[PDB]
Amino acid sequence: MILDTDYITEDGKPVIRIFKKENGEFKIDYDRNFEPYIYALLKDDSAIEDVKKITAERHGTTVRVVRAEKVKKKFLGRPIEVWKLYFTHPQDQPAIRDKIKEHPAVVDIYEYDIPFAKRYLIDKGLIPMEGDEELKMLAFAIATLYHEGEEFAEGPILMISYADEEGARVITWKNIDLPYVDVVSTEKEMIKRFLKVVKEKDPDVLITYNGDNFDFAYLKKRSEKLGVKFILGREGSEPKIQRMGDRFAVEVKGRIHFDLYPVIRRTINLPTYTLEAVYEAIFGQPKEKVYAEEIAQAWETGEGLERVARYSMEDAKVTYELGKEFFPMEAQLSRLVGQSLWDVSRSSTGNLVEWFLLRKAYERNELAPNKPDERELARRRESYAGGYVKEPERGLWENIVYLDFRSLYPSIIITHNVSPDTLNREGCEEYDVAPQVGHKFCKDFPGFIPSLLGDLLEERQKVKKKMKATIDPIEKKLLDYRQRLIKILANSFYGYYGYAKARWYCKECAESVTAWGRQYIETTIREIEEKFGFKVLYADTDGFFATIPGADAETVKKKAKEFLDYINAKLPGLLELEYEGFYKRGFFVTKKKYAVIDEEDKITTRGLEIRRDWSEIAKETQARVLEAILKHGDVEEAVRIVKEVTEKLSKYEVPPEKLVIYETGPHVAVAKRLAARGIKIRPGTVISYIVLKGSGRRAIPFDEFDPAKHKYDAEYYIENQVLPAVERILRAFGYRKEDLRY
Repeated sequence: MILDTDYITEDGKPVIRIFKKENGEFKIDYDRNFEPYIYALLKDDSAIEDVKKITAERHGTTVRVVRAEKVKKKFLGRPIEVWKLYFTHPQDQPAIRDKIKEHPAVVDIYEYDIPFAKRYLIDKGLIPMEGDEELKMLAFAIATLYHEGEEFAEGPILMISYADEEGARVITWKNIDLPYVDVVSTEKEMIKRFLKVVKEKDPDVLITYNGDNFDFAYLKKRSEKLGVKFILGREGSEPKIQRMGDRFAVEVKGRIHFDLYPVIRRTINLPTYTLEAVYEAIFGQPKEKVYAEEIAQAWETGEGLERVARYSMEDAKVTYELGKEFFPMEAQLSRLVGQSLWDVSRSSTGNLVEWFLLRKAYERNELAPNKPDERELARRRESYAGGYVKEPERGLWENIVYLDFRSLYPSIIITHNVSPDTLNREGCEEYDVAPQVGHKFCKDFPGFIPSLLGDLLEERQKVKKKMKATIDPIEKKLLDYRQRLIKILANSFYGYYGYAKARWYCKECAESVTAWGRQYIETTIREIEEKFGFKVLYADTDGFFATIPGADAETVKKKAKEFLDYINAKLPGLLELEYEGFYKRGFFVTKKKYAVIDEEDKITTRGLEIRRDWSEIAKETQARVLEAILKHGDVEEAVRIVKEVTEKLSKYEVPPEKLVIYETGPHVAVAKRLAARGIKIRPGTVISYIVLKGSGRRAIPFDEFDPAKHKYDAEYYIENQVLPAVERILRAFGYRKEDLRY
């Protein structure tokens, strides 16, 4: 299988390198005959002789057009004849493209900024990560000596840990009596020892957590300080550092540097992205953090080195475990988009769609439009208006069904052939007109994007069938990832239409999809109201909550199934309405804010106060109010609960344990008290404090709370904690803040 591609320059000529892993053997293939090229649209074919003589300079050397050939391509559905201009080296293109564009007879130039190694994969039809080759992986982490006020990598590397199927080990230059610790004489010997393990193990994948912006940079500066050739690459190279906007990225030639940090940053949403928080969210198991001060103290005193070595071992162990969990998904994403795992794991949704489109465009002889210039880019940042949101019916409702469209936006794009190449195509015999906006889309031929989107949905179904039929659990997980990634790619096309940097950007397409979506949801609502007697309580973009106010639970379910059969027969093409849940009770506060409860008595919420500055009394009272309303149907009881809680708080009857806040006023006051005890100020959600009557404008750690010495601030927990947490819920029922505080 293909791992990656790149190029080196030898005597001014580019040489493509294909890094492969075939039958348990690493291989490098070379291609010295791939010519870089760009396209040029001319007003007259006679002008080609003027374009051939256009020259520029790279580094003293004169860059010129090697040869040209006239080709026939499609450009936004219309046939076009352009000149394919060949060059000696890919770096000739940035040097001459402006001089060719500025030529009067040149209407425009195309495909002039496509990286050579990526252009090779597309043009040769090569797909990375394809096949059943098993890759060898190795995770690693480092521990450093930190001092506040010193330059980057001023202190030495204390330990280097690594982990794989054989387990986790720690290399260090101090005596540690642990079975998994290997002891060397110096920091230099430790780094050299790590090089030998990577060389002997010869892993295809090097797994790190934030290795792009820390680990590799630290190792690089230390190896320069110690005079070590840090040869991690399979061809004898040192790790290559690249610039990715405001941050960095590291390649290790011949292998795949898989940095888990950007991957997990996109996949899951967490308050903090420390290695400890991430591991605990994915595996549900705890991981203790050992801070830089504790590491430095242990190394200088020589006391407690077992604890630091165990932490270093766990870092490598959990990084290998997380790498085993996220790599197969990224390998499937690489197969899907057609680019290396290295690029795919570090790219955004917009870039992933573009690279998929660029490959498909080449396959279909479709000339790709250019990226927007700075002027055009500013023109594409205009406001938006898409998605219907109904203002909800106020009050408590019973026996509610939730109905929604299956893939509304992709269905619209396919059904109505929405594409920049079908938009207002003159002489069209058949067309669909977008409501309100009035954009017409030709139906005479399949549009580029709807055609690909249709093939994606067909491929997804073929993948789902294979998944359900395969007994092999590893293959089932792989098919599951591919299937899920196809769904995500299909649901990225709408957003891509309105994506300012997109080559195939089309605001008319984007507005048309939302206008059609507004029409389908609004027509379905009036249909269920007029012909089935349902009341639509709330609706947002592709679904709605409905009920028959005086009907029982089985009656509402039956009528909903009958409505689905009715409207699905009327819906065109791929559009389909679905039954996605029944709820015993529910209330809809405002747009995007509501709460509902299923038959299993499970409360589902959206748009509630549930920030980091919150106590167990505020969380408990909100749950109690929600339960009284949704489970008992008693809104007056929910009010009495708040009145009871505020009265108990004012009379000091609430236990202090329910007043602890876990995390500017209280926070800075508690920070001073914690720093006074030797505890360093570190970013973490571990601060547990309680607010006292401080008579200032007051916070102490909960461990030090004593009822005989301290009295909590009842007014603070009423006005800043309990009331704000329940206020939005009870304001929907007509109650003000003052109607609850006794």
